[PDB]
Parts: sequence; C-alpha cells; structure tokens
Amino acid sequence: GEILWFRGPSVIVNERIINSGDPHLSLPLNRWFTLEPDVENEKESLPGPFVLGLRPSAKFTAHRLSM
Amino acid sequence: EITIPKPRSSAQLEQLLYRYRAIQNHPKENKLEIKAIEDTFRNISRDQDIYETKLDTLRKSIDKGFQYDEDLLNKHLVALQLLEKDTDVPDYFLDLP
Amino acid sequence: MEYKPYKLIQQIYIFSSKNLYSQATKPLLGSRPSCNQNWVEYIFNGNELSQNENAFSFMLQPMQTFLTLQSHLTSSLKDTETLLTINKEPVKSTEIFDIRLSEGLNHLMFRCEDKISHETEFMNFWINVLP
Amino acid sequence: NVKKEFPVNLTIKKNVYDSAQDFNALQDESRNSRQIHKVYICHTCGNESINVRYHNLRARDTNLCSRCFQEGHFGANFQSSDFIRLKKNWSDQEMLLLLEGIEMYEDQWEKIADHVGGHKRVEDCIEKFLSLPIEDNYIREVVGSTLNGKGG
Amino acid sequence: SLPIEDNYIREVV
Amino acid sequence: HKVYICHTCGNESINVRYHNLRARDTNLCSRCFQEGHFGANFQSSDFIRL
Amino acid sequence: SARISNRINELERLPANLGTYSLDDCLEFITKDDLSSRMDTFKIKALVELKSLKLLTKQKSIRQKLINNVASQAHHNIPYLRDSPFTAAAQRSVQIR
Amino acid sequence: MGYYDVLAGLSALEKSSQVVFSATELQQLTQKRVAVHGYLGGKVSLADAAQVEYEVGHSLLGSYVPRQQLEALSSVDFSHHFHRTLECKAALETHDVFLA
Amino acid sequence: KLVDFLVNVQSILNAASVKCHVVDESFPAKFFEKNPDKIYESYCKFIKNRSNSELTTINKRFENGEYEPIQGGFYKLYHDIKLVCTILIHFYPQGTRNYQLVDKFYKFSSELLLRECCRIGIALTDDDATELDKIISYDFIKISMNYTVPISQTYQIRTKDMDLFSSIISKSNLDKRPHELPNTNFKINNVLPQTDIENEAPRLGFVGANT
Amino acid sequence: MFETMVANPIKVSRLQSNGVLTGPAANTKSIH
Amino acid sequence: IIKLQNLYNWTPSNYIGDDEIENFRNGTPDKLVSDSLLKLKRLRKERILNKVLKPTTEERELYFKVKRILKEVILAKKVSKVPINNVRAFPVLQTNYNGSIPVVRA
Ligand SMILES: [Zn+2]
Repeated sequence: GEILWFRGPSVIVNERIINSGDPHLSLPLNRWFTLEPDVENEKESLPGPFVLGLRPSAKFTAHRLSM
Repeated sequence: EITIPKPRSSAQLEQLLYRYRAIQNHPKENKLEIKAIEDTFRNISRDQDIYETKLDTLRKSIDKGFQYDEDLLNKHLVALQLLEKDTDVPDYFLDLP
Repeated sequence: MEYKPYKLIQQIYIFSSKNLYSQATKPLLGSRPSCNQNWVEYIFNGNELSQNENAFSFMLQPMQTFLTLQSHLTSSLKDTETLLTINKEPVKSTEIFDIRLSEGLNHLMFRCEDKISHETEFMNFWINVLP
Repeated sequence: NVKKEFPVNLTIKKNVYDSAQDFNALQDESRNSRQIHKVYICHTCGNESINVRYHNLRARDTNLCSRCFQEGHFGANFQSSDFIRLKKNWSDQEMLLLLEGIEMYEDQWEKIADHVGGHKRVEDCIEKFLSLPIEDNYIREVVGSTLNGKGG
Repeated sequence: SLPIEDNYIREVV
Repeated sequence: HKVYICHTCGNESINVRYHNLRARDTNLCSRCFQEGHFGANFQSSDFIRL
Repeated sequence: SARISNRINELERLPANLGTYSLDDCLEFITKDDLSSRMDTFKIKALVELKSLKLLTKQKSIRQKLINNVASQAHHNIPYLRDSPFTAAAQRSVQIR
Repeated sequence: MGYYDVLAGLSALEKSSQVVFSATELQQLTQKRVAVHGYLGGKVSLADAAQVEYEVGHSLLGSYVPRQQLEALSSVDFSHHFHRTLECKAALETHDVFLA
Repeated sequence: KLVDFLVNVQSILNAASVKCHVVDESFPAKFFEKNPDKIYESYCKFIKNRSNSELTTINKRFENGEYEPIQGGFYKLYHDIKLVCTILIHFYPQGTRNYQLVDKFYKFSSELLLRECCRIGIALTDDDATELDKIISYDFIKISMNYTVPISQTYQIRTKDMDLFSSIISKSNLDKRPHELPNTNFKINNVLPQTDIENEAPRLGFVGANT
Repeated sequence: MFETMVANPIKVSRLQSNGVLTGPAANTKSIH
Repeated sequence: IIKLQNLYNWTPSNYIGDDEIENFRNGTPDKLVSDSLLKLKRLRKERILNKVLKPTTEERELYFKVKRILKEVILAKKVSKVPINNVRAFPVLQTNYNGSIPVVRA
C-alpha cells in the first residue's frame, strides 16, 4: 500500500468513440445552406462533448429493459 | 470539342461544382472549362428530370394484386449482399431457384 | 490548502510559433506544404485560478517544438520577471518570449516579483513533446 | 461389441461497386477532398474547467469556394431561386438509430424514419437496410439448406 | 483444420 | 489459473488485460491503459482487450 | 495467389483504431469513463483473418508433413491394405535373406 | 492523370483557383516460377532466387520486420508516414506537376 | 413523447441504481432553487436554519406524479438527482466504493438527461490578443465549435534524479471539501484534456506485421 | 524536501509480465 | 436549363430503364432480379479468370438496377414479410492517444 509514481502526467480523453460522419467534425465541401475576420464565420456552443460521441436513445434502453 | 466526362459518383459532381464556383470570377480567362462544366450540368439535370418522371410512372403502374414470395426474396437479399461485398455465391444457389 | 487567486500575472498565453505557421502555409516557392497543420493556444487567467495549484500539463505533436509565450501584468509598476526553461534562461524580445522545446518532458517556471511590495508569483508548465 | 466454413466477415469488407455506402469508419476521406486538415484549437484554463474552442479553417483567399450558396452567385443559366430560398449522407448516430429502430419496429418503416430523425426519408432507410451486413450463421444456414436441397 | 484458403480455391474452380 | 502483471506497475491485472500488439510480451492494467501510462512511442491503437 | 494478395491488401489498408459499437452496450451503463467490454471484436476478427492469411505456407507445410508420414505407413496401419496377398507377398520378398 | 483526379488534388490543397488549363491540357485530361523458399520442397540455389525479382506489394512493412525493431518503433512517425504516402499522395503529385 | 420519455427515464434510473440505491434515498423534500451551480451552497444554508429551529425519495416523487412533462418537471428531476448525489458524495468517505458508485451514477444520469432534453428542443442550462490569432483570422475563415469540460489533478514531486507524478486523483467534481495534502512538498499538477478529435492512427498492417 | 530521496524503480520481467502459472500445482517438483 | 434542385439531388442510380417498367406492369419482377444476379455472377467469374480488380461499368449498372428493383418492391409493400437478419453491431473509429511516459532511448 504505497503510492506509485510515474515519469509522466496522465492522459485524459473525453470521448472514447467519435462520430466519423458529422457536420461538426467532418466539414463538407461546398457549404450549401447557412480587416474584419469575415461575415460567414459561425460559432456553435455544444451542450457537451457527448454530441461528438455515440450514445443510445433512452427509448431503446427502456425497450431492452422491458425484457 | 472538350466534353468533360460524366461524373462517376456524387463526390465527382460535388468537386465539379466546386471547380465551377472557383472558376466563375474569371470567365474571360477560362472561357472553355465553364462551357464544358455547364454542358455536364445540363445533362445531369436532364437525367434527373427524366428519372423523376419515370419513377412517378413506375410507382403508379406497379400491379393490383401481385406479391413477392418470401423464400425467393430472402435468397435474393443474401445473393445481393454476397455479390456486393466481393464474396462468392455457390453455383447451386441461383440456377435451381 | 487554500484558494489564492493571482494578483500580478494575468492572461498568460502559450501558442504555436508564427514562423512554423508561415513556413507551413507558404513553402517559399520551394518544397511541399505539410499535412497535419494543427495550431494550438493555451490561455490562463490570473484571477479565477489558484496560487496553490500552479502546475499545468499538456502534450504536443513532434512538429510542435517551437512555442511562444506572451505575458500580461496587472501591476502597472516595474516588476522583475524570469522565464526558466529546463533551467536555462530565455530572454524576451506585456512581454513576449520564444521557446524551442526538446523531445521528452520540459519544465517551464515563469516567475514574477514585485520588488515594491515584494510579492512573488510562480507558474509551472510541464510539456510533453512526443517522439 | 456438415461443412463448417471460414467466417464471412461481411462487416469488415468494403462495397465493390459503389464504395460511397461503406460505414464512415471504412471510407476514405480523399474523394471529397478532406485529407489535409487545417485545425485551430484555443483553450482557456480559467475556473476549474476549460472552454475548448475548435476551429476548422477554409482559405479566405478563395473567392466563391468557402462561402455558402446564394442566389447572386448563379447567373441566367440556373433556376436556383426557389431552391436556395428553401440530410444527404448518413452518420454514426443515425446508423445507430436505424439499427435500434429495426430492432424495435421490425418493418414499420414510418416509425423507423421518425425514430431516426426528420432528415431521412423512408426510401433512404430502405436503401441502408438493404445494404446492411447480415449475420454469418444465417448465411451458413441458408447456403447449407440450398446444398442439402440440391443433394437431397 | 482451418479453412484459410477454401473460399479462393472454390471461387477460382 | 494464471496470473498476469502490468508491465508498468507491479500490480496484477484483474479479469482483463491489454495485450500489446507490437511488443507481444507486455500486458497492461485497465487503469494504466485508461490513463496512458505506457511508453511514449506506443499509441492506444497498439493494445487489445483480452 | 492474386485473389489472396488482394484480400491481404484490403485487410492491411484498414485503420488500427477500429472499435465496434455493439448495441448491447445499453445494459452496460457506460459513463464516458468506463471501457466497453466489446470495443475489440471487429479488430480481433480482422487480425485473426489477416494473420491466418499470412501463415498459409506454414499450414501447408505441416499438412504435407502429416500426409506424407501417414501415407508411408499405409501398408502397415490400414487392415484391408495390409492383408491383401500382394502386399504381404511384397513385404515378404523384401525380407528374403 | 485523370481530370477528376486533378480536380480532387487541386481541391485538397486550397489553391484551386490559382490554376488555369489550356486547350491541349483539357484535351489531354479527358483522354517459369523459381522456388524462392523451401517450406514445401527442395530449395533451388540462392543465386537463382536472387536472380528473380521479388514484389510483395500488398503488405505495408514488407514481408519481414525483426522482433526487436518492430517492438521498438514509433507509432506517431509511422502514422504520419502512412498519411503522407497512402492518402495525401494525389495532392502532392498535383503540387509537383502544377504550382511550379 | 414526454409521457413515454418520463416513463423510460424512471425505468432506467430504477435499473441503474441497483448497487447505489440513489433513487431510494430520502432528502428533505421541500428544497428548491433556480440556478443549479449553487445548489449545495444553498442546501447548507437550509440545513443551518432547520438544524437550529429543531422526507421523500425519488421513486416516491415519481409514483406521486411530481414531475410534469413541462420544463419544470425535467428541471425538478435534474435538481433532485444532483442534490441526492451531492448529499451521498459528502456523506461517504473520500475514495471508498460507494463514493465512486455515486459519482458514476451522477455522471450517467446527468449526461442522459442532458442528451435527451436536447433531443426534444429543451435546454436545462473572440480572437484578438495574439498575432497567431490575427494571421489566422486574416488567412482563413473559422467555423467554430465550443464546449467546456472540467480538468483533473494529480500529485507531483521532485527528487534527486527526476520529477515524478501520481495517478489521476479520483476526487469527484462534486466534492467541495477544500483539500488535504497527505504530505507536505506535494505539488498539485493540473492535467488538461486531449485536444485532437480526428487524431490519425496507423493502418492495421502496421500492428499485424510479420515477425 | 524530498530532494535527498531515491526512486527505487519497479522492474517487471516479461516472463513475469505474461506467463506466470500459480496454485499449489505451480511447480512440478511438489507432491501436491 | 440547369436546376440546382437537380444537381443537389442526384445519384448514379437514377437511370430507370423500360425493362423495369415492363416487368413491373406485367408482374414478375423477380425474374428480372434473378436474371440480373446470374449475369452479375457470370461477369464476376469472367473478371476473376483474368486478373482484374475494378468491376466494369455494366456490373455497377446491374447492381444499381437490382437495388432499385428490390427497393421499389419493398416500398410498395408487395411482400408479406421482410427477413430481418443484421449484425447487431457496426464498425466505428476510436480515439487514439499517445503514451505519456517518455522514452529512454539508450
Ligand atoms: Zn498497471
């Protein structure tokens, strides 16, 4: 029962799986629908990193729980 | 002529549109890629309209009371899958049905 | 422990070198451009931090070797500032320093002293440059 | 005093004819010109947290190559007004929702299209279902049933 | 007993 | 039974080990894999859960 | 050989980070920190198929060793071959002092 | 090589508008077995094997990598290497042809 | 939707708390605020009053029909979850089994509620200083994406030979206890999460090489 | 403080890392 | 003239032929599907006998045709039941981080 000391600080990864297809991640070519930096720049505040990861719906979890 | 070939897939059409959107603002300089791109776009829109009309005619003249047998549909699904992913369909799988 | 927000230091920035960016975006009519092109930036606010937790860690890709550190000071008086790399001493060119890290693990100790009120503030940075 | 066959790992292989239908993990981000990445990530270690700001980059120098489609871009050779004034490929969340819908609603395609989201039509769901890989045990069973029906 | 090569032998012949 | 030991900390791995696909001799704990406590020339894709 | 080389090429052009979402992870209430107990199921299958395709000649060699060492002893281990008058006559003819 | 390949290359890099094709450019863009090993039979002379040309091709790290060397490689460098050779090759080839 | 949603959420929370019993714990059942980021604090105040002037679980609030399909009911559920989790975190020891069980349950339930509420259109609630930012904003147009995530901590020491670090500390993000350095000379290092999302990886033939 | 201490690193042999077999039947030179 | 409504909405599988319309109106599309699958298999065998990997254009067209026929058959509810056999998983990428313990490099 003694503390183990490593030569390097640990690593934190938020999501273990990523949405390989996503307008947030994979920016599409030919954006179809919508001095100073620019007018066309847009920011999006995600409600959390879970938007970039794969999560099941509550409905399917409940369905599987019913059996 | 030049006659830019028909795009093989949708990504090729997207890159055609990107190239056109890049070229637009120098027409007096390019003057030749624009016309071929536009002929290709015309052919594509024509084909899309023809496809829409043919699909409309198809879905409204299918049949009154025909149905597809389940065994044959299952065999066809499995064979389509196998052929799609480069595997092999045994010889006794389609001739006999 | 306790909670001690900073008073002298304010908004330390550590970002990628402008020269690396210029050489990755403009090839000087010579070679090919790179393929990674990842440029980072790390901002640290004087307030809303703690002087009892003054260490920070992050990793960098092997090409992100040249960094630059920009410091702002709330104390509008004359203060003494020293940046220490792996225990050498870089010299500045509001202050701006250019750092060239080494492969492995690097330690940056940024120190401010007031010398009027005689207050010291430290910021430690552990950085990993992967092989 | 049966022929056990090597597994047909269909989920691993790729589509031979139209490779634009593989799972996003198997596709090559080189036909849509997405190989080279231009990223800019700004952190802020303010208050026991970090406000990650992720930025994708597009060349501001390129005129009409990184800007949204608008009516003033196309000339008299186009009929784009109504279309511009008023998705197309799948994702991983949408694929997961499709699998879950098939698992819950077997063939009720409308409930499935509602479970996926308002972006996909019924036809797209039917296409994706047709292109999904099937189990290996079922393939062995079907092929062996045909073989036994031929040989007996 | 491992059908490593059976598929290709079968599809060629 | 059989006993496996993490290559980084002496503690033994329980119920699961992360086999290195390149070293083929060094296995890791679940925690030492979660926190990236392996060498700096290995990536997380070099290990497999067994 | 062409088909085998093509399959090996396709297998090697796969990504290393090849996790799999198993749709049964619902009952395992993963909290973004736990590790899914089925992330490596397509990776394991890909590795198995690749390595089995790369160890083909080894299996061939062991198979031919087995076959040769079981054929050379046909007349001594198989009854209806050992008991024919011709094999017995030949084995006697060899041992004539 | 191919017109759409040239377009994909010029679009990978963001310097697609800095290129102009000529007439000719457009018109041209539209178009025995020696036993090596001995695991199965009696090996032929090593000189004969050397006389033949080997081509694996399908594998990435060749047909053999020693245990220690592979065990002690760097994954980041090889990931970048594969990204340069396998995926970004067309863009670099176009940059070699055009863009001076 | 919202009716079936509440039914599913109740079933899921009942199923996920078999080991933690978080749903079967009793809190004062008369406490409520508006901004969640202060709940614990306010609760403390509450305690003091009702501690010097000297009821229900979550399942009981479900069966009595206390959460309405409006934003009010969802916020009540989120609030009660966070409250019971804070209570049980400050109750159990720092690193025991039930502590981390409660922490895991809180993470799961909070993420579930957030994702689900965002799926039904409900919510529960700048680059000028650096020349790098200047040249980037001059050269490229920036399509942005912002999110926040807490950072972790570890212990760090210096010896005759080298600098050494500890494992990540499993202290929950709800733990408000100030700190307790097990020994002096322990420095507290702040570990920052990983930035890249589409971080590349080598091919499969690289890890399946022939030796 | 802590400047005069030494590391005492933890060494693990690969034989110990993958292939230790245990129990009373661990060694063959045992009646058990 | 050009319509962006068509450029945005187009796929290489949008080339319905008269054979489909006839084999639908006259019933029995299944015969067309079976014959097309036989033709696909024969073309693939010929593609294997001489070493060539890329399928020809006609193979892509037959594949697209079979997919469209089956899609329109299922959509029109012209089948009693649909067989549902799917691998209940699917491949997905996975984050890839590096080790933090630095290299000794003897
Ligand atoms: Zn360990």
